[PDB]
Amino acid sequence: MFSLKKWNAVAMWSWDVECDTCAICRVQVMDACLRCQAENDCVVVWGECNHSFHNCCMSLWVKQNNRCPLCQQDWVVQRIGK
Amino acid sequence: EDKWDFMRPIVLKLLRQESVTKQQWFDLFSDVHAVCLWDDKGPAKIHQALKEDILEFIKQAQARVLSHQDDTALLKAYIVEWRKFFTQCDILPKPFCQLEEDSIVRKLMLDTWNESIFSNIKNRLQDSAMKLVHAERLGEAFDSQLVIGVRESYVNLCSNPEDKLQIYRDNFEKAYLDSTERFYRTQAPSYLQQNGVQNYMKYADAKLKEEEKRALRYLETRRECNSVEALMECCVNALVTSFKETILAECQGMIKRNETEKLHLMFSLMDKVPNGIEPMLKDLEEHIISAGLADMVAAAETITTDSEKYVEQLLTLFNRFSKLVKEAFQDDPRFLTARDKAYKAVVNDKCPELLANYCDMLLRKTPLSKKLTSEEIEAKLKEVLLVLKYVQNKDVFMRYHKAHLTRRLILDISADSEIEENMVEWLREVGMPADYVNKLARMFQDIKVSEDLNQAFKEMHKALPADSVNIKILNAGAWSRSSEKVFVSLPTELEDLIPEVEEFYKKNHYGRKLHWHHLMSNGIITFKNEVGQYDLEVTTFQLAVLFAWNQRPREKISFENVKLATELPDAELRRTLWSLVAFPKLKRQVLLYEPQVNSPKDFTEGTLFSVNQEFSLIKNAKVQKRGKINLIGRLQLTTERMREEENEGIVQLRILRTQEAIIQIMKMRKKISNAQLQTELVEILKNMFLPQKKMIKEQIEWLIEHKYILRDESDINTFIYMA
Amino acid sequence: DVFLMIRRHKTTIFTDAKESSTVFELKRIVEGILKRPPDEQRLYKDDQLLDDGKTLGECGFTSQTARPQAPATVGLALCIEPFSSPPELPDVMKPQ
Amino acid sequence: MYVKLISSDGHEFIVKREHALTSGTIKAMLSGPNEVNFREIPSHVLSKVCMYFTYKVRYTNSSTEIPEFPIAPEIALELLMAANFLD
Amino acid sequence: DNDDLIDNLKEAQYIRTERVEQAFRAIDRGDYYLEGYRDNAYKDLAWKHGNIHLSAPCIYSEVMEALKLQPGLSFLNLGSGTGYLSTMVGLILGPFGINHGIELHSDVVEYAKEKLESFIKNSDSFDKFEFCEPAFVVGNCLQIASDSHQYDRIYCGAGVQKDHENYMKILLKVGGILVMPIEDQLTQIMRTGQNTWESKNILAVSFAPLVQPSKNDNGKPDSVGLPPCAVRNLQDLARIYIRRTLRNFINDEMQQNLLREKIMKLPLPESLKAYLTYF
Repeated sequence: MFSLKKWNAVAMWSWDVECDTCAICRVQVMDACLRCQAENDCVVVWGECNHSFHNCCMSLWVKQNNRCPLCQQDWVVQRIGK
Repeated sequence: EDKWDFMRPIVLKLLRQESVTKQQWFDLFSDVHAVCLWDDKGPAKIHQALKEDILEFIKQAQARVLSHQDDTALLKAYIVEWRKFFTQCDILPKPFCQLEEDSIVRKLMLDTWNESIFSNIKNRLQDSAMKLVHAERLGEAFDSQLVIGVRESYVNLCSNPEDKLQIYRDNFEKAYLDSTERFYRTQAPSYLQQNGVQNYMKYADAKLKEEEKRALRYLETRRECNSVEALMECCVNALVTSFKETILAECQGMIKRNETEKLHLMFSLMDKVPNGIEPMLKDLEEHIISAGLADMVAAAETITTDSEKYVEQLLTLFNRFSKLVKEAFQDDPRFLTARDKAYKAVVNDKCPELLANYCDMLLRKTPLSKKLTSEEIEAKLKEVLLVLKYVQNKDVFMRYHKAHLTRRLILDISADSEIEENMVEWLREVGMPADYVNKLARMFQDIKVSEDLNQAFKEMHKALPADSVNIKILNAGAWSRSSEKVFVSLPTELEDLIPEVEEFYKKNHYGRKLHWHHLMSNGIITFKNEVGQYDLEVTTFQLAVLFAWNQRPREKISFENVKLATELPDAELRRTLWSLVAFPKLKRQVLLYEPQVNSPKDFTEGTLFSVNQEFSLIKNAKVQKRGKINLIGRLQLTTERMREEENEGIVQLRILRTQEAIIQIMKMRKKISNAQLQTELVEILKNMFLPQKKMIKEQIEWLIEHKYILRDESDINTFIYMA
Repeated sequence: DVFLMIRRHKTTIFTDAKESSTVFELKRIVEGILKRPPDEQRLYKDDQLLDDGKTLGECGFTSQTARPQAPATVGLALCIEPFSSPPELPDVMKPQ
Repeated sequence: MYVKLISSDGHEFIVKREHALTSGTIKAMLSGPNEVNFREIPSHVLSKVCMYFTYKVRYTNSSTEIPEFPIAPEIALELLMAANFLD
Repeated sequence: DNDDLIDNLKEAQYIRTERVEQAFRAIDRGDYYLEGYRDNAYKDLAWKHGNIHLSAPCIYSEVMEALKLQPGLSFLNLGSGTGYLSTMVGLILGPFGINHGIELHSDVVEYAKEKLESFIKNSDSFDKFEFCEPAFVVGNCLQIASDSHQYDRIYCGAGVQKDHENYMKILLKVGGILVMPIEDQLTQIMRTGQNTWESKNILAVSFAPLVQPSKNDNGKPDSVGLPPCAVRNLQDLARIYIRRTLRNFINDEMQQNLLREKIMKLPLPESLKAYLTYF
C-alpha cells in the first residue's frame, strides 16, 4: 500500500539560451549550477529584469557587482534575502 | 490785515461748519479778486486778515477743547473742532491767491493752530489718549474713535507738504510705540510667575492680537513708517520674546510629557519664529530619541520574531509621539519630520523587519486578517505606511515583503486578490521604485506561465498517470530560498516521473530550465489503520518518509533509519517529521514518538517513531472514517527560522546598502567631498537604508580602510573613484 | 487736431476736429469732445456747407487754418454773433 | 461736462472742464462748494480767455516748441485782471 | 588759472549778442535769493543755502553765455532752483519762449513762486522790461522717464555724475547746446549729428550734487522725467503784451513807464503789484 494517488510536481524555471548545454555547470542542466562549487550553494532567484541571479553572493556583493553572474545580464534588484 | 467786513460771513460760518451756500464759497473767489482789485491793501492784507480771523477761531477752539475735564470730552472736543477746521483747510484756502496745496492761507490755517494753542493742548491729548489705551488694554470699553480721531488729527496737523513725519511722528507714534512696549513689558509680570506658559501665551497672544486690531485703528496704516508693524514688533518682543527662553524651556517639558493642550499656543506662537520652532523640532527630536530607545532597546531585541507584539509596541511608541504631533501641532509636517528624523536614530536598535512580517499577516490568510475586517486591514497597512515613512532601514521591509509577496502568490494563500493589488498603490504612496511596486504584476504574469507550462505537459504526456500529476513551474525565486538542495528517495511512480517532465521542457520549451525542490512538491497517499481510512496530502519529503511507513506503519523506525530510508539530513528530516508528529492545530497527529521534545532540534538518531493507528480526519473533535488531511503547513513557507537566518542578512544590510549607494554614487561622482557624498546618499538611500550620520560616518570611512574607494592625498574627506 | 467752434447766436462752444477725418467722422469727433450727437446736425467748415455729411472734398480742416489762436466756425440760414472790438479810446497812453 | 464762462456782455462761452482746468484758481474754484461768472470781463476779453484755455489743454502734452498766442493791445490789461481770477 | 579759458571762449566770438547783458539789466540780482540774505547775488562765495541751488555770479553768468540761446528756442532746466536762470534765460530766448524747469524740492519751487511774485511786486527793473515767467515741477532730476522729449538748449543746475550724464545728453536735439556741471566740471556739450558729438570746457565750478537714485523694486526709478510740456498761464501772457504795448509805443514817442502805467483805467491795488512795483 505504498502507491501514490496524487503528486504536485512543483519546480522553478530559470532563463537560459538552450537546455542542452550549460555555461555555468558541468552537470545535468536541472541540477545546481557547478560554477558556485567547482569554480568557487547555487540559490537562483528571480529579479525584475527576468534574469535570475545567485543569491548567495549578491546578498553581500551587490554593493559592488549588481549583476546576474549565472546569466548574461545586469540585475535589477527585487529580493536580497530568503 | 484784519478787515474782512464782507467776507467773514462766509469764512467764519465755514470755519464752524455751518450751512454755507455753494455759490457763496464760489463767489468768495471773485470777492478776493475784488479785494485785490478794489482796495488799498488787498494784495497785502488778504493773507494777514486770514491769519487774524483764523487766530480768533483758533483761540475760541482752544477754549472749546481745554474747558472740558473728561478724557472723552477733551479728546472728542479736539477731534470735532479739528475736523471742522481741517475740512475747511482744503476749502477756505482755495481762494485767496497770489499772496506771496501750498498757499500762504493754508499754511497760516495749519500753522496758526499748531503754534497758537497746540503748544499746550497736545500734552493733554496724548495723556488722555494714552490713558485710554492703557485702560482699554485692561478691558475697559472706551470709545475707540477717540484715539482714531487723534490719529487722524496728528497726521493732519502736520503742515509740511513734503515731509509729514512731524506732529504725529513725535506727539503720537513714538509715545505709543514706547509706552505699549513698556506697558506689555510691565504687564507681563502679572502673568509671568502666576500661571503656566500655555496660559501666559494665551494672554500674550490675546493681547497682541487685540493690539493689532487697535494698531490698525490708532496707528496711521499708510504712515511713512508702518507704525502698526513697528508696534507689533515691540509688542511681540515685550510679550513673547521677553518670555521666549521660558516658553522654549517648557517646550521640552510639554513635549516630553505629551501635554498636547499646553502646546496649542506653543505651536501658534513658536511656529512663527525660526528661532523658536527649530528648538522645538530638536526638543521633540531629542526626546523621541531618548524616550524611544528607552522602550526599543528592549522591544527590538527581546521580541525578535513576534511581529504583532513588536509593531503594536512600535505603533505605541509611534502613536505616543504621533498623537503628540497630530494633536499638539495639528499633524505638523515639520514636527513629523523632526519625529521621523528622531526615529532614524531609534528604530534601528536592529531594524523594524517585523513591519513586513506584520504586513504579511495583513496580506496573507492569517488570524490577523481573519479577525480584522477590510477597513481594519487597510487601516493597519496605512499605520505601517506612516511608520515606514520614517524607518531608516527600509530594504529589510522590502526584503521580507517581496519574499512574502512571492510566496503568497505562488502558493495562492493571499488574503485577497484586491489586497495584493492594493499594495501596488500602497508602495506608490510610500514612494518605492517601480522595481518593487510592480512585483505583484510580475508574479501575476508568472502564475499564468506556470499554468500554461502545467497544461503543456498534462495535455501531451500520459510513471504516475498524468491524471494524478499537477505541475507547477514558477520563477526561479519562488522556491530558491535555501542552499540545502536535498533530494529524497521516492517510489518508482515518482522517481521515473520527474525525468519525463524535465525532458519535456528541455525540448518543448527550450531555455526554460527547471530546478526541483522536494520540500515544495507534494502529493496524496491513501492509508488504512485501526479506526478508519484517511488520505495524507503532504510534501514530497513527507511522501518519502511515508514511503518508509507505507508498508510497515506499525513497525518502529529510528530517526537514523528514516535518514537512511529517505536519504535526508538531520535538518530536513527534523522539519519533515515535525509536520507529522507535532502539526499545529491538529487534533490527531500522523506519526508518534516516545521522547519528549521542545522543537525539531530535539530529534536524535536513536529517537523512535511510529504511525498513529487512531489517526483520521477530525470534525468537531469527532473521529471520521474517511477524509483528506493536509499536513504541509509551513513546509512550503518560511518558519520562525527565517528570522534567525535572515538576521545575519539584516546586519549585513546595515552596512551593505549605504556602501552600495556610495559605490554607485562614486561611479557617477568621480571626486566628491564627504559632505557631497552624504548629500547624494540622502537621495539614493531614501528607499533603501538612510540612517543618521552616527552610522554613515563609519560606513563611508570603512570603504577607505578596506580599499574600496580612493581618497584625495591632500584631503581625507574627499573620495576619488578610479576606472 | 484743429480748433473748432460750434456756434449760433450768443453761444460759442469750444471744440475741435481731426485733420484726417471726414465731416461724418467730425460729427463723431465733436460728439466725442462735446457729448452732442449729430441729431440731424451737420458740421460746417468756416460756413462751408460740406454737403449734409459723409463728404471729404470741402472738409479743409487743416490745423494751420484753424489753430488755437484762430478757431474754425461751425454754424451749430446761419446766425452767429461776432466778437466785437474793444470799444476803447487811445486814452493818451495807448495810441491807436 | 463743460464749464460755462459768462461774459459781462451777456455772451456765453462753453469750455470743457478739461479745457478750463488748466490753471490754479480755475481748479481751486468749483472743486468744492459748471458755471463761472466774469462780471468785470467783456466778451471781447473773455473770448481770448476761453480760447487760451482751449489752447492750454490742447498743448498740455506737447513735444518741444509752444506757439505764441497773440493778444490785442486793448484787452491785455483786462486779461491780466481775468488772469488773477483764473491762474 | 581758468580765466584764460573763459577769455578764449569770449575771444572765439561764441556769444556775439547782447541778449545776455539784457537779461542782467532786466532781472534784478538778489530777488531770487533767500530773504535772510538777499545779498549773495553780488558776491562770490558759497551760494547754496537750504534748498536754494542758484549761483547768480560767475557760475551762472558763464552758463548764460555758454548757451547761445537763439530767441524762440526751447529751454530745459534740471536743477532750476528758484528760477534765476529760468527767468533770465527765458528773457534771452524771448518772453514767449519755452522754459521748463524741474527742481528736487517743493520748498524751493514754492519759494521760486514767492520770488517770481515778489519780483513782479517789489523789484526795481520790472516796470522797464518784458519778462518770461518760467514753469516748475518737483521731482528727482536724475530719474528721466520715457515720456521725455527733445530740447534745443539744456542746462543742469546741480552736480552730475559722469556715469549718468546720458540722462540729459539723450535729451539734446541736433544743433543744440547742453551745459552741465558734471562732477563740478562745467562743460558745453554739442550735438553735431545723429551720432556725432563735440564738447568744450566752460568753467571749474562748485555745485551741490543731484541725489543719486537708490530706489529698487518700486516705481520711482526713471518715473519723473521732464516738466509738463504745456502752455503757460494768462497773467504772464497778458503781462508781457502789456509791457510790449507800452514799450512799443514809447519806442516811437521817444523819437517813464512807472508814471505811464498809472493812467490805464485800472485800479491802483492791481496796478501797484501788476505794473507799478508799488512806485
